[PDB]
Amino acid sequence: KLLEHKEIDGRLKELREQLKELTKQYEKSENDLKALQSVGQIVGEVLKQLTEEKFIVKATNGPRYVVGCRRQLDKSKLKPGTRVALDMTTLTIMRYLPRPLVYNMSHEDPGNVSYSEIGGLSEQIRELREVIELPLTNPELFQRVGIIPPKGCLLYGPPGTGKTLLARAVASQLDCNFLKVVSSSIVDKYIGESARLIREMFNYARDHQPCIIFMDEIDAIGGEIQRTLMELLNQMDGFDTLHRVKMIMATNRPDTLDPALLRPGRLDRKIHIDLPNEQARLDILKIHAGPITKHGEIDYEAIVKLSDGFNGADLRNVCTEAGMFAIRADHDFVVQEDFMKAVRKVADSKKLESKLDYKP
Amino acid sequence: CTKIINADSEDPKYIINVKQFAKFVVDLSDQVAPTDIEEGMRVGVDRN
Amino acid sequence: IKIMKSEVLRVTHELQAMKDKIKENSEKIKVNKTLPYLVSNVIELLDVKCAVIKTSTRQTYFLPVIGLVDAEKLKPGDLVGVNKDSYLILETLPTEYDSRVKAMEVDERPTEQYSDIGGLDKQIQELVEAIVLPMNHKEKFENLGIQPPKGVLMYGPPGTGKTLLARACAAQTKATFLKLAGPQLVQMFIGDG
Amino acid sequence: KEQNGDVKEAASILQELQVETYGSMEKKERVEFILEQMRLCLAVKDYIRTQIISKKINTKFFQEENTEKLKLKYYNLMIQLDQHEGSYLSICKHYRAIYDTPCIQAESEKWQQALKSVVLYVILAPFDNEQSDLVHRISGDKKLEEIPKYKD
Amino acid sequence: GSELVQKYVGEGARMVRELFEMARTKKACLIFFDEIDAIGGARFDDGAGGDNEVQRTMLELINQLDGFDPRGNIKVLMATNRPDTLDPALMRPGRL
Ligand SMILES: Nc1ncnc2c1ncn2[C@@H]1O[C@H](COP(=O)(O)OP(=O)(O)OP(=O)(O)O)[C@@H](O)[C@H]1O
Ligand SMILES: Nc1ncnc2c1ncn2[C@@H]1O[C@H](COP(=O)(O)OP(=O)(O)O)[C@@H](O)[C@H]1O
Ligand SMILES: [Mg+2]
Repeated sequence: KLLEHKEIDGRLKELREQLKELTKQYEKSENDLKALQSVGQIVGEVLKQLTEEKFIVKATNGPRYVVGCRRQLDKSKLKPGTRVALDMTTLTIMRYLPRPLVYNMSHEDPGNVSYSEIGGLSEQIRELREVIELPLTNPELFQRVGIIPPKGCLLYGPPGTGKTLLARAVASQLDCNFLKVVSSSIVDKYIGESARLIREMFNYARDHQPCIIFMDEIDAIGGEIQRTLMELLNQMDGFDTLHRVKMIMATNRPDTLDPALLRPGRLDRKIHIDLPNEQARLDILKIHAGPITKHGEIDYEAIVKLSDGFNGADLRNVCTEAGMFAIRADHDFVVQEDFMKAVRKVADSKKLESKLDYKP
Repeated sequence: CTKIINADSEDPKYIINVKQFAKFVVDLSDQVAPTDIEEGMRVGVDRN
Repeated sequence: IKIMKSEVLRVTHELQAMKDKIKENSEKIKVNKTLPYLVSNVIELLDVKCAVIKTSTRQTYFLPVIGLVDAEKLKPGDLVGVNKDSYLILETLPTEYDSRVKAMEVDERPTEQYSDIGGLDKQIQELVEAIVLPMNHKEKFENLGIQPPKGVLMYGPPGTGKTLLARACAAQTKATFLKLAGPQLVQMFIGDG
Repeated sequence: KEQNGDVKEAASILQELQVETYGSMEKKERVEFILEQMRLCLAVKDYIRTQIISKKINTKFFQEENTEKLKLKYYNLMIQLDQHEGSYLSICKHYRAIYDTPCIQAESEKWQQALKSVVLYVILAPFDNEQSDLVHRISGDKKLEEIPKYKD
Repeated sequence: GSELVQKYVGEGARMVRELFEMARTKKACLIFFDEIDAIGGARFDDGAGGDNEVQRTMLELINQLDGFDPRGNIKVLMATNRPDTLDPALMRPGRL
C-alpha cells in the first residue's frame, strides 16, 4: 500500500503547490486593491523658495500656486528648478522627482573614437596633447606658474580630415565627456536672442556637463556682420576658469580669420593641419578598410598613388563604395586589383567619388 | 472613434478622440449596434 | 488513512476559500474598472514601482503606484488607459495609429516603371542600391562589414523628377511604402505633429 | 653617470626626457622611467620637480597585476618627499597604501613594519577631523595585537 | 485667399486638404485660386521665419496639385497680375 500512499502524497504535493500559487495570486490581487485607493499627484516645478514653509510651484501645464511642503521632506532638495509632486487637493508638495527640448540637438557625444582609429596625425595628436592635457590632467601647474589656462585653441584645417576625430580620440584618452556644440542649447552669438542664449551656453555645458566643448559651423564665426563680430568677442572674451567653455575651433580656412581673435586667451593656439600626407592617407585607408572583409592581398600603396587631394571622409566612402560594388558584383572579398581602377575613377569636378565603382 | 480595441468581440472597447478635449476608451450605449459604429467615423458621446 | 483524508480536506478547504477570495477581489477590480479610460503616455517609470503619466488632456501627473498593470510590462511611451478622476493606470493599451497615419500607407501601389524615368540612371541606381539593396539583401552588407546608409535625401530643382523616382520606387518594390508630406505634419494642437 | 657620482648631472640628463610624449612606450616602462626620475630628483633634492612628477604619474596603475614593485618604490619615494616636507598625514596615508599591498601583507615582518609606520605617523599627525578619522580606522584593526606597544 | 490664411498654425494647410477632398468628392470639379500671389509667394529662410505658415499652406497646395496621391480630375484655375513672385515649384508645369 506504500505506492498508493506515495501517489496520493504526490498529488497532494501538486495541489499544495497550486494552493501556494493561489496564495501569490491573492496577495497580488489584494496589493492591487490597496493600489486602487491611491490617487495621482500633479507634477510641478519650484520657481522660488518663499519661506521655510512656503513655496511657489507651477504645474507643468497649469497655473502657479503658493503651497507648503508636506512635512517629512528635505527643504534643501527643494531648490528653484526641481521637479516635485504636488498633492492634487491641498497642493502640498508630497515629494520631489528627478529631472525632446532644444538640447535634443546639443549633445553630440564623442563616442568610443580612440587614437588607433585616427591615422597619420602623430604631430597633430602631440599638439593636441601638449595643448589640452595640461588643463585636464594638471590644472595645478598653471597655478604653479600663476596664469589663467589657455582657452582658445584653433585646430584650423580642411573639414572631413578628422578634427572632431582627433578631439574624440583625446577625449576617450582622458574619458572626458566631449560635448561638441550643436548650436541648440549652446548658441551664443546668434543674434536672435541676446542673453537667454548666453544662459543656455553657460548652464548647459560646464555647469551641468563637466567640460570639453566644441562648436558647429566651423568657419562661420571665425571669419550687422561687424556687430555680429563684436557680440562674438563679448561672448568669448574671457570667462571664469572654474567653469570650462574651452573653444576648440577647427575653422576650414585660414583667410576666414581676423586679428580681433588672435589675442591669447581669445584664440591662443593655432594647431595647423594640412592636406593629408600620402603615408597618412595610407594609414587612413588601412584603418577604414579594416572593417571591410578584404580577402586576398591588398597593395594599398597603389591606391595611395591616385589618392592625392583627398580627405578622411573621402577615404571612408572609398571603403563604403568598395563594399557597395562588392555587393553589386557579388564578392564577399575585396582586393586591390580593383582598388586600382576605383582610385582611377575617384577624381573629378565633384571629386568623382562614388563613380570609383569597380573595387572588389 | 480613433480605434476599435476589440478585446474579445464581446467587450470590444472603443478609443475615441474628443476634438481637442482628450481621448478616451468608452463603450457604446445599448441604443446603437456595434456594427453600426465603424472605426474612424464621428459619433456623439454623452457628457458624463 | 490519516494523511490522505486529513491533508486532502485541509488543502481542499484552503483552496476553496482562497479561490472565493480570488473571485471576490477580481469582481471588485472589474466593477472598479468601469468606463471611460483617459488615455495617457507613461513618460518614465521610476523606482521609488512608480510612474509619470502624461494624459491626453495635456496634463502631467505622478503616480506612486502604477495600478492594475505590471511595471515590468511597461516602458516609456506606452499608451495606457487610466482613471479619469484618480488618474491611476487601469489598463494597458495596444499601440494606436492616427487616422491620418493609417491613410498614410500606400495601398493603391501606383504603376510607374523605372524605364519611365529618362536621363536619370545614376540616381536610379544609387536609390536602388541604398534603399532596395539594404532591404531585400540585408546580410550581404553584414558579411562585407559595411553599414548601408539609413536615409536618402533627394534634392534638386523642381521638375527634375524626385517625386517621379519616389513613385517608381514604390511601384517597383514589395515594401510597405509610407507616403507623406512636410505640411501635413503640422497641427495647431500642441504635440499632434 | 650616477654610478660615477654625478647624481646632479644624471638627474638633469634624465629630467629633459619626457616620458608621456613616447606613446608607443609601454605603460609599465613609462612608470619605471617616471620613478627613476623621482629617485634622481630626490637624490638631488629638487622637491618641486618631484612634486610635479608625482602629479604626472597616475594613482590607478598601482592596482594592476605586476605593479607591486613599482607601487612600493613610488610610495617609498613619496614618503621621502613628504618626510622632507613634513606632512605627516600624507606620510601616514602613503604608508597605509603600502600596507594594503598584497606582497607586503604576505610577508610578516614587512607588514608589521608597515603597520608600525602607519600608527607612528598617524600619531605624529596634528589633531583634526581627518586625523581622528584615520586614528579610528587604524585602531579598529585586528593585526595591531601583533604590535602590543604600538597598539597601546 | 483670406480663408487659406488662418490664425492658428497648420489650419490653412488643413483648409487646403479639406478643400481638395471636397473637390474630389464632386465629379470633375473646377477650382479657381483667385489672386494666387496672396498664398503663392516664394519660399525663403533668410528672413528669420518669414511667413512659414503661409509657406506651409502653399507647400500643401503644391503637394495636392501634383506628386504622390494623384490629384485626379481636378482642373485648377489660378489668376494673378503679378506672376514673377510665385514659387518656382508652384510655377512648375506639373501643377500649373
Ligand atoms: N527625368 C525625368 N524623366 C521622365 N519624366 C520626368 C523626369 N523628370 C520629371 N518628369 C516628369 O515630370 C512630371 C512631374 O514631375 P515630378 O513632380 O515627378 O518631379 P519632381 O522633380 O519630383 O517635382 P517637384 O520638385 O515639383 O516635386 C511627371 O509626369 C514626370 O514623368
Ligand atoms: N585620421 C583618420 N583616420 C580615419 N578616418 C578619418 C581620419 N580623418 C578623417 N577620417 C574620416 O573622415 C571624416 C572626418 O570628418 P571630420 O574631420 O570630423 O569633419 P568635421 O571636422 O567637419 O566634423 C570621418 O567620417 C572619418 O571617418
Ligand atoms: Mg516632384
